[PDB]
Amino acid sequence: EVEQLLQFHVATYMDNDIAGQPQALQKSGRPVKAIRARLKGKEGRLRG
Amino acid sequence: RSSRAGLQFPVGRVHRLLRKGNYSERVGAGAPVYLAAVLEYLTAEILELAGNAARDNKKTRIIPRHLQLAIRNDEELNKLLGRVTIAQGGVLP
Amino acid sequence: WEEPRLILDQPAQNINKRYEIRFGKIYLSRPTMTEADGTTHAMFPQEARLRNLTYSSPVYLDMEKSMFTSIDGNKVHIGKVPIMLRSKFCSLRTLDEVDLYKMKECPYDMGGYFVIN
Amino acid sequence: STTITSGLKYSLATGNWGEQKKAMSSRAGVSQVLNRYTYSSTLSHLRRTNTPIGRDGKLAKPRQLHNTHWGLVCPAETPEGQACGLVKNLSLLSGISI
Amino acid sequence: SYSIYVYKVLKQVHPDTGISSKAMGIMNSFVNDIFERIAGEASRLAHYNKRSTITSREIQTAVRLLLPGELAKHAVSEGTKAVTKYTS
Amino acid sequence: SRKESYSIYVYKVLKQVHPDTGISSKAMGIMNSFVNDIFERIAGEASRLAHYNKRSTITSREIQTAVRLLLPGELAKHAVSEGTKAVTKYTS
Amino acid sequence: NIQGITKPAIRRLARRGGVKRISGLIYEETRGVLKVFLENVIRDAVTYTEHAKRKTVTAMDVVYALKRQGRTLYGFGG
DNA sequence: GGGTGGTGGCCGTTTTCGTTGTTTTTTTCTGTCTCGTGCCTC
RNA sequence: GGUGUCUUGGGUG
DNA sequence: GGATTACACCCAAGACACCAGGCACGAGACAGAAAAAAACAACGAAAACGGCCACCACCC
Repeated sequence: EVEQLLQFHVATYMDNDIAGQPQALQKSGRPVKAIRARLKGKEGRLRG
Repeated sequence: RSSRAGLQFPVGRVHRLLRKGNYSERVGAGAPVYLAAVLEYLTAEILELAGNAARDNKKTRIIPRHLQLAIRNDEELNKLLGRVTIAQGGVLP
Repeated sequence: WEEPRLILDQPAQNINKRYEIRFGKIYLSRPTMTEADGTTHAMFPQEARLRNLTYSSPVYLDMEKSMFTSIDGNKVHIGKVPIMLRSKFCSLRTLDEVDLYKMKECPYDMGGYFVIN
Repeated sequence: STTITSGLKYSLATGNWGEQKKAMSSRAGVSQVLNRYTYSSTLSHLRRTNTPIGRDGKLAKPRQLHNTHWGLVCPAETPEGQACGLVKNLSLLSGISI
Repeated sequence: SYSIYVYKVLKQVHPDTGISSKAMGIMNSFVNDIFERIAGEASRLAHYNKRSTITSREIQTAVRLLLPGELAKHAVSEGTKAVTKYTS
Repeated sequence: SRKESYSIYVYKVLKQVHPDTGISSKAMGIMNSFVNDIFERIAGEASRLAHYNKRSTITSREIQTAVRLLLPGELAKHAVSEGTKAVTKYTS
Repeated sequence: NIQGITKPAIRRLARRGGVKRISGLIYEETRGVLKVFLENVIRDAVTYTEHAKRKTVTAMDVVYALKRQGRTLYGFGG
């Protein structure tokens, strides 16, 4: 259980858009801004 | 004890017999209560039927024959005591 | 009254013990204001607009707790509901034009909105 | 008592129609700041309507002025851009059943 | 012996009925027999599971193993009932 | 964690009685079953023997009587010989 | 699944038991008997399994059930 | 006709109370389990 | 000498 | 269903704790004994229950 918690924290630290599972959430209900989310999109690093 | 458990059978004695019966190193508080209750129940069932048999034969006292009749004419009691010989019990006609 | 009753239960070994409450009437009062002193008074939309208050009415729900044991609770305040201005529960519904002017309200203002903060 | 009060206040103050922890998957914009720039803008804002189709989808059919709209929604008043045809405005003699 | 307890039970279920000496002897044999069956099975149950204590749970399981059908259900009921009452 | 069987002792005995004979794993399992079974029979009977006679100690005498009750005839006599000889030698 | 105990299988068992000729009604009869047998052993086995708070019937549970039914089995204590 | 299924009086014998010898269940203080409570998170 | 982050709604081109 | 439905730009108004059950301390519940009044077995008696006897009725 605890090693899988570690696996999930490490995964959602890098990619919080994994199909077929809940998202790592913040205190306010919003999801965590993962690094992938930092890098992708109109507003991400590359295009923004 | 037995008064508190609502039983006639001796809880203290059953407990002691469990302790000295080489069954386990320790014996729980509820075990002799449970066991005494079971023994009393079975005794009650057999005495019920055997008493009924005595009434049929018009004898107030209960004799081994009545016990045999009671046990063998009851399916589950009969299985429970399938390998038991009741002295002076005879057999079912 | 959609779901008008709650029920707890425990049978065990033996008495059946149900604790139960039945929701009753709703009571709707005019919008009031409560100060940090504890004093209260009527609240009007202009005051609510100036002091960044919410213009809402207190809602009370009667609750009647019952218990049954077979061997085999006042006007609870549940929250404040915001009031639509110029509706039947607004404090501007009465007060014809003169007192509307005295209450700093524009006669052309038609209502239809809420005041939150 | 703070549960109902905080919920009603949160929904009417943010527009997110639903529980606070379910802000996503809840309708947004249900409540809006009343437009008081001029008088007619207030009168129009108090009579506005919204179809929650969303901009995810280029189906032009629900954005279209329809024959059955006659007398019920204004044939001319609609926002430009992504709300065109989705935000409607009641005709002067329109009325909503109770 | 269990004579006095057997008698008490007898007076519960048949107030005006007695019992011969031989029949009492048979009842005593019975009680000791069932005692040994149940205690023995409970002992083995405790050993198999590396438990050093025989509790009411071993007694119950042993009863379920040893007794047939309705007798098992009723005996289990009486045991649990007695333990509950004693505990109260 | 540690696991235990009579396997090596059964093997040693096998090598005593048949130096050029081996044994399958399943047959070894059956032998282990056997040894445990007879153990429980003898120890149980000896326990009852000690209890019947109001004794708190199981001795070689209880074991011997139990052997005489449980085993038939010549098997019993031979077993008794082996046991008695082993105890007499051990004490010395 | 009791029907999975086929006529040929029962015939083989009877052959090992030395039976030369078999009445047609035997097979169903046998299915009944076996069924009962299994019910009695498995019951006790599951009881042991339930006593140990397990969800897995072990070989030892079966062995104990067989033993208490006077059907001692050798070879599965390992 | 030879048993077996009924009636009523007399004699054996007997297991439960009156009462006690012998054995016995547990309350309070101390040393372990178990839960309520406080700080912090294409 | 150092004037913070994200969503909802309404517009302009 | 990982995406995503044009670019720049303008201000309205909102969260800034979601939450229980994580770790350790202190208050209930349980196990350990024994002398003394209470329960079990023992000494003796009682009419009451069971087998016998004087006397009795029926069938293949």
